[PDB]
Amino acid sequence: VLIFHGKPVHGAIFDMDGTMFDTERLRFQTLQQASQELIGQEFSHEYLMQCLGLSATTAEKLAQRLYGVDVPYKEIRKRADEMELEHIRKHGVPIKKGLVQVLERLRKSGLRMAVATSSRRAIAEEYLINANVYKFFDVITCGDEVEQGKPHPEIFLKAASQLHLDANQCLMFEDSENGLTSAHTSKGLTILLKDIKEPNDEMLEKAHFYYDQMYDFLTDLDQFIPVMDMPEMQEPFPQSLNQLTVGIHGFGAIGGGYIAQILSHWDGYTKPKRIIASTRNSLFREAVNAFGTYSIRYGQFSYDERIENMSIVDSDNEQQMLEMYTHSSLIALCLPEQAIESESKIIAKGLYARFNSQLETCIEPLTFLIILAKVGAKYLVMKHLKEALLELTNDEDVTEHILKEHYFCDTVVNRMVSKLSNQNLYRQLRIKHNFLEQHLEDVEIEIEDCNKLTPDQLNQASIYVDNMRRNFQPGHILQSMDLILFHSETDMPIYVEKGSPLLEKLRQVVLVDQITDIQLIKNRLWNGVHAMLAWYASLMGYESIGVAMGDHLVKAFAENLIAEVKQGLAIVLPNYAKDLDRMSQSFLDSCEYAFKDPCQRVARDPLRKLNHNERVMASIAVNIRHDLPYKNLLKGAALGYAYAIQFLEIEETKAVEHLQQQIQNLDLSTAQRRQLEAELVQLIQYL
Amino acid sequence: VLIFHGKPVHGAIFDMDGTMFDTERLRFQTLQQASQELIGQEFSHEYLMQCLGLSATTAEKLAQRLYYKEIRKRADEMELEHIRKHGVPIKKGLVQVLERLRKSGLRMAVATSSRRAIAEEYLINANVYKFFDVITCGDEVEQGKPHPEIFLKAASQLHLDANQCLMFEDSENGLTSAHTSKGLTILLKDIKEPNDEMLEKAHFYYDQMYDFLTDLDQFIPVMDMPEMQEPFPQSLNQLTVGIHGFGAIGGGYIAQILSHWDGYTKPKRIIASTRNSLFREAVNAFGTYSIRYGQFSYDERIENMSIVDSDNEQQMLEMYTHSSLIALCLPEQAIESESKIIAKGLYARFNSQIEPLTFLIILAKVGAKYLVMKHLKEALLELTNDEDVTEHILKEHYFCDTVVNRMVSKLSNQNLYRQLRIKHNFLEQHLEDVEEIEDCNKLTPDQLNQASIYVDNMRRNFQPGHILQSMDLILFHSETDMPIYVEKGSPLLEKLRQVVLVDQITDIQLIKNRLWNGVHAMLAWYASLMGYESIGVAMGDHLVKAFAENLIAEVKQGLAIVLPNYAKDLDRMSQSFLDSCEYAFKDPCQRVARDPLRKLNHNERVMASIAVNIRHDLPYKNLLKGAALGYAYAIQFLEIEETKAVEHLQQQIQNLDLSTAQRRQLEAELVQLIQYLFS
Ligand SMILES: O=P(O)(O)OC[C@@H](O)[C@@H](O)[C@H](O)[C@H](O)CO
Ligand SMILES: [Cl-]
Ligand SMILES: [Mg+2]
Ligand SMILES: [Mg+2]
Ligand SMILES: [Mg+2]
Repeated sequence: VLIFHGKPVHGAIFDMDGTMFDTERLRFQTLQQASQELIGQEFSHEYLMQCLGLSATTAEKLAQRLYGVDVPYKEIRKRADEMELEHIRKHGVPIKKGLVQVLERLRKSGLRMAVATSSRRAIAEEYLINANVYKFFDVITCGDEVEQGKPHPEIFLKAASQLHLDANQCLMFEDSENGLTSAHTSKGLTILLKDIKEPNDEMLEKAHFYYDQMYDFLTDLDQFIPVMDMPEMQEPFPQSLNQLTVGIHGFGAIGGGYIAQILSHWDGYTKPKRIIASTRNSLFREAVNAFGTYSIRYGQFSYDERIENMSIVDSDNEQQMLEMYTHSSLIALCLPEQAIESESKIIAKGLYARFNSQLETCIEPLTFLIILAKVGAKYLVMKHLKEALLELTNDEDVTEHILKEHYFCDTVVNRMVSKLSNQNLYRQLRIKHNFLEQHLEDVEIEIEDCNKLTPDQLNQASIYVDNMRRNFQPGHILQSMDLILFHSETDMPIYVEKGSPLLEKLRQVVLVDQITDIQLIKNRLWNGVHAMLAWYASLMGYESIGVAMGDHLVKAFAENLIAEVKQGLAIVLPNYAKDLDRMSQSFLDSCEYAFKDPCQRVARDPLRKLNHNERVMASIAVNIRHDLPYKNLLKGAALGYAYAIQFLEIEETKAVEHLQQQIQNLDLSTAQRRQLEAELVQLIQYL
Repeated sequence: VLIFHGKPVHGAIFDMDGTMFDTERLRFQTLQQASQELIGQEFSHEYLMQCLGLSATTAEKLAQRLYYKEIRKRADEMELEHIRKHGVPIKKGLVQVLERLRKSGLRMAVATSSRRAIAEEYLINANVYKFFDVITCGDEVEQGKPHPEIFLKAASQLHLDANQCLMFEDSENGLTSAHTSKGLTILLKDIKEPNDEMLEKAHFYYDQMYDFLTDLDQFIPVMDMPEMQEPFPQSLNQLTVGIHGFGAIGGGYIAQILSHWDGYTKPKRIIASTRNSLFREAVNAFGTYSIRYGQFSYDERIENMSIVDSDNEQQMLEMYTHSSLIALCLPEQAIESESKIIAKGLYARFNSQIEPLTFLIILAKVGAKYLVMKHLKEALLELTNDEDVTEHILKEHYFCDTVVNRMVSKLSNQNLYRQLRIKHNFLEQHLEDVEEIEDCNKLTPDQLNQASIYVDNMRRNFQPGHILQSMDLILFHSETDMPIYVEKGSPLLEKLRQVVLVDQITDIQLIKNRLWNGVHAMLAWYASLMGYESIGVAMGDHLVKAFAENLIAEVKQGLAIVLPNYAKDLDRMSQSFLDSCEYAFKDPCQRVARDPLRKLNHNERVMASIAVNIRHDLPYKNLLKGAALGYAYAIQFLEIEETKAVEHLQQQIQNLDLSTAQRRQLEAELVQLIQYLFS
């Protein structure tokens, strides 16, 4: 059962106009536009504000007092009604921000939901069908189906009885005075929502709960509905779209092959209506926007995950990049380390455009995910962004404000991804284009029978279906046709710094108070073994680490090495015991068929990786202190100094000079220090 | 690890030409046509038969021994051009095999004598490249087939021993290559009839790929009942299925069952018949349609759908010739007329040369199959004019009784028009919004120019249909009830996830008729006459629910004596019915109340219960009120005339297994209670 402020809720009855849809502000605009056409002068904003709550006859008499007795009010009101339906039917019903997010939460809480509207059955059903929120409601109760409408409680009492519920078991959402009176009298849990006019003190007294907007109620409802569990592989994305946009600054391997999945999952209730991703690869941009979608291939399960509602933009296009930082609620920075200084200029322009912007997508702060595989990545991005903001604004107060306004989150990613080559894409586009030609071969409308339709709307149906058929038939092939751009592994969880309220409900995210702990695991358990295995694979004489796993000695070494590190980390970080076991297998699985992962890239800068407080020597010092086996780690350290001397042409004198300095820095006994070196130097000589 | 005839299998290496695809037969023709228009003398069959599963470099060596780069160039160009026009000729059962081996956790690869450029082209086109971890080609291998280097390299790259891997091949050369590698060799006949030497080398042999699939499937697990919002399989098999009657059950239930299939693969195409032209044209215009599950506000998109006209003869013959399973989802009134269309289809299947058809009879009636088999025999004998050919057809195919519990409604024509009108205005506005691949990024200007023309026309074709990502076509409001109960017989049904096979279908069909359909029809009449248009809303009323609980009590008490062995299950079956009714808000009363006279027949869901309770002296007060409301509904709502209602009432009571005393009493008590409701 849903508990809302200590009250068991089994139902939810919504008002339509003002509560769910922003149709009152559209009526304002149409009435002004209609007046400008007929009488020549616009009806004042102040007049229309005064008309809210009054009847059509009262509003007419007020218009007569101000604009003369012979004012064509009924003509203006009729034209305004035509302009309203016309705008709604083509551009869609204006939905209050947060509604669909609320409805999904209430529906997934098992609530039986209804609509109690003053409107007529016909227009009411079209509006709900238009907005694609009709699916959420079990019954609709209308003003033409009750003897006494608002402020009489009959409409809310009827809606409740049709759902097999007492009123006091139902949440009742309303904006108007007469509506709230109707909801309150019936004995329901009244939720008053401000539309245009600030509510009077009498209304605020009646209402059980009050909110300035829908999103404020959504924030409060989030306290009573759960954050969903980590998504499983091949689990569907949410059907319902929210009104938020998100950004992926760098549509690269990790950006398109991982972050796209996390943002596509979102909170499990809804997902963003659009995902904007920046790339300089013109072929990638034009291809994704042509299909309207792309897909990620998970080799292990031969599963093609389709990422919908994508819109690719040029990284060099200013207006497109500023639109990302202006419209998006969350942005994921998926750039290389070499691109930070150059891209920081475009970030500064984006945030400064957001600072100057007078839009309601910009008034709320931005959540910034730093997706870089380097320690102190945040420090690097924040430093460069500071330099760029001063260079653009030339104002220290505005610069600091922007840096402190937005949330900058440090992240740790484990999933490995491979971006498809431009040649492989062209090959795919040629074959997929050939299927479209084959599909456009067989494409080259009769609505008979009485059915229950008039001959006017039977002719009109033929026009609709034929027009739809001509436009959709070419895109029928997309039912079973995916544009593959990424080959990724099965690793789901992303570790993010706790801070941003927008991350609290993201189900594929793991929030940590400090990123230090999981970075140390990522360093020692993942990168450390990856480096020590890459050194072994290279000396054994293999190009990729994938081919190397075919050798029994290499795979055995990899399995024994992850065992010694995680045994030690289990004592140091026992609170991450589950994370160690999960990451252990995730690494071994990804390593198996890593043919596209070269050993050179992983084996770079061996001496730096063999430092006392780094991804090798630190793991040994822990295992020695806690009396655990370190034979495979000590072998790994030996392969490091061996690789450096053989492949990088480093001196044997430099290797020992470095080694000794690192051992003296370790927190070990003078006896333990000597024994480690004596054993290690002997292993290197053999190789 | 998979156990295939008591052998631990870790991997599965495949041959491409003649084993996966039927390309060996095609290149046979292209090499001959190429030789005609270059050297003049066409290649001998003895040369080409030795070139089967042989590397192009090794094939050039054999050409020198008898007498190629220029020949094979134009032959390969002809081959891939045939693939661009007619598609890749995929061997039947391949996709079904590949998925089962993948989901078993086997490390799969390819070992083909063909080039990498040619191999990838076909593997991508066929869309089977995703199933393989590594591929081995004739390019990288030094000593090609029949040397085991190619099959050893494939096994080594998978990180396994050859003896742990299965090996599929068509040719004699590739079998020797696979055998010398020391792997579990499998042989599939393509062109060359296997020699005695080959049958000794091979561990297992099969005539075609589908024969191996059948032998593999007895080791592959059978997946369990699907959950509500569980996805359908991605990969498509080469099988077709039919739905005779695109109605509430056909389109709103059966389509989901056939879309789930075995969980490994899904039918390539689903054919559905209807005389509703709007539905037919709408589904074909969109390409897909969605089932709406109101309880969880979930829209389930059904894809690979083709809606056909029931009266159109060639399209209905198309269904009964290509379909592996057909579901008959028609009302009782349309059985006699449509039986002639079924006869034509089954006789058209007999004349042609495929497999034994699985025929599902979906009808809410006691002895439903008897009625179908009766009308089918009469129809077939009328056309065939032979008892020997008909009795063969009637015993060839599997005719299966079913029990469907799921409550589903078909969207009205007015509501479907309303949907199209609203969603057409969005399309119009989108066409106003819609209103050059630069930078040589590791490509030639010529490729970049050719890519521009592909992307331009692709966008031009797809851009109008970008709205379909969010925009679905809703045609059915359905409850969440998953499992369909079917009679045992057909081997196909044993592997279908959403199907539950039962023995005594007749017993549960009787309870289903009396306890579900009977109470459902009678509370729908009561609710309709009280002014309710929704079953869900009607069950909110305390008198409507009390009536349903009073009926349930009277029916069960009768069934408890007729079927004492099911007496322990009635309380759970009755409660399961009320759970479905209570929150059926989108299921109209009209739909449940339709054809009152049919449902008030002597051997049907109302009168049968009344007759049972009179014999055993049980209360039938509410059942009698239920019957009265049925005739009251027929006269008041459907307008049949009272004269016909009383003649039906009198006729049906005469057909009941009762004494003349009980007939007169029942007739007098019922006609009195009918007049009472009209006063
Ligand atoms: O299909 P009918 O007209 O024979 O009966 C109406 C309902 O009882 C029937 O459609 C049920 O909904 C169905 O049998 C599922 O319980
Ligand atoms: Cl929203
Ligand atoms: Mg209102
Ligand atoms: Mg929120
Ligand atoms: Mg072959």
